[PDB]
Amino acid sequence: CTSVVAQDSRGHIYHGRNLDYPFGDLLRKMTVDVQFLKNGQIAFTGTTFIGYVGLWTGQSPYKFTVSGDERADKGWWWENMIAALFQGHSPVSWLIRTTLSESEDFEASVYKLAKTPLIADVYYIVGGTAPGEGVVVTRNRGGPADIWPLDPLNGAWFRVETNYDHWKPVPKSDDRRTPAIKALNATGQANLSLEALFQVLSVVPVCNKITVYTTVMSAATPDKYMTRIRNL
Amino acid sequence: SPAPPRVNVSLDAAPAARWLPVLRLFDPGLLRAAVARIVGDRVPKWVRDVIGKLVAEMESFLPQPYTEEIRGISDFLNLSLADGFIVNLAYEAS
Ligand SMILES: *[C@@H]1O[C@H](CO)[C@@H](O)[C@H](O)[C@H]1NC(C)=O
Ligand SMILES: *[C@@H]1O[C@H](CO)[C@@H](O)[C@H](O)[C@H]1NC(C)=O
Ligand SMILES: *[C@@H]1O[C@H](CO)[C@@H](O)[C@H](O)[C@H]1NC(C)=O
Ligand SMILES: [Cl-]
Ligand SMILES: [Cl-]
Ligand SMILES: [Cl-]
Ligand SMILES: [Cl-]
Ligand SMILES: [Cl-]
Ligand SMILES: [Cl-]
Repeated sequence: CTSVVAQDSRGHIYHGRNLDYPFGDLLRKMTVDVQFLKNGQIAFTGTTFIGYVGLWTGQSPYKFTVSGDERADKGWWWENMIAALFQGHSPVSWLIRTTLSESEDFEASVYKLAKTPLIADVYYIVGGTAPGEGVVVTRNRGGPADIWPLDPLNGAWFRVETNYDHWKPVPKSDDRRTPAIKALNATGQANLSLEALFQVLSVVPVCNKITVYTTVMSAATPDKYMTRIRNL
Repeated sequence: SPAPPRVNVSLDAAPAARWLPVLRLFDPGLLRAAVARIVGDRVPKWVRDVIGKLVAEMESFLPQPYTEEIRGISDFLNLSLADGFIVNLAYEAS
């Protein structure tokens, strides 16, 4: 997976993500953009698969956008897992959807995604509606290992997250980080937009054989939420 | 690159029944067979039977509304509650 949260020269936040998963031959046919309605209004929007209740990509209009990437954890037993469910722990995709349903604003959603205990490790990428509102939350089962924020005034106008910790080098066999940085580097902060970010997420190998769908979004312009099925 | 279908899901409707308009999009019969086969081959039968009992007995104590929603998906697709629960937890199972 590849998630990107970035800021243009005006202070607008952009959020994009690629979902790579095997069995994609089947999933691509099952990808839907779901608008969850509550009290006669669109509470939030998410991209999921038919039969799957959690969200790995979602949007709270004019509040925040969230996407989740996979992180490798310690070996977990199915018995320990059910215990974690009853102990009170949450699946990583169910916390994303809960946050989209409950959290009032960007900072409150980052707090929920960082502190809530989880069954497995994950990366939470969150984007907001105001300058500098972008973070990569590296999660353990217990809590936050790190919180990597946007730093545009120091030249860090984008954060890239794949499936490895951002402070360690990626495997030479699966290096989709540097090509995503090269493409964002080449695009430039001033030329950043949803469509320019979609182009970045169409670069190979950021988009590869197992990529299922691409999403670009911005909580401040919730009508521009768009998903594309890849390799279909 | 085409866009996925865009469908509404009402959180004002019962959890077990709010996903049905979405389930009728893809071929449900093909989805049941695809889920039942892939879960059947990777998970032995005795584990699935136990998973079913736990989820059904402790439905009140597992997270909501997700569990009651998985109950309604599996009932519409004629899947075992264990089958619907394992696919929804496929990430953690890895
Ligand atoms: C991206 O651009 C910066 C220049 O601001 C440079 O220091 C960095 O090495 C570049 N990274 C890649 C992967 O090209
Ligand atoms: C979804 O709801 C909106 C208003 O909430 C409505 O305009 C639209 O037609 C609905 N779409 C579907 C596919 O039900
Ligand atoms: C599921 O079984 C019900 C009867 O309980 C039947 O009406 C329905 O057509 C079946 N659907 C599938 C996808 O098997
Ligand atoms: Cl704590
Ligand atoms: Cl851990
Ligand atoms: Cl990475
Ligand atoms: Cl690593
Ligand atoms: Cl735009
Ligand atoms: Cl509810």
